[PDB]
Amino acid sequence: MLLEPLLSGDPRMTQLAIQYQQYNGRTFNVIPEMPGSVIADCVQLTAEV
Amino acid sequence: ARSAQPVTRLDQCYHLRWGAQYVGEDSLTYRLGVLSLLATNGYQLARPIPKQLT
Repeated sequence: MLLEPLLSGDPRMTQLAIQYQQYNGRTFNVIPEMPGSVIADCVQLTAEV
Repeated sequence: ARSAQPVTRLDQCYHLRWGAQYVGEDSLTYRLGVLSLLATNGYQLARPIPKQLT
């Protein structure tokens, strides 16, 4: 499997984040930042060419 | 406190350095931090404080 976890939803508005909620309502969440994608950069360069 | 009488240390209050995230916005820890900040700066309670607490 690869990306089939994310094919279970709509690919238009994809985003990744996680949270856990305490008993009193204190919510702590982690939103990782997307690193550079060499494949996507090369695809964009190829489209520009 | 008196002008001539000294004490072991001027400041008795601990200061919270790490852990702000887990402390609630209106929890008791935040209010106690405010009270400690007031006590350090020279504020004093209006109500009397017993010599031995109850």
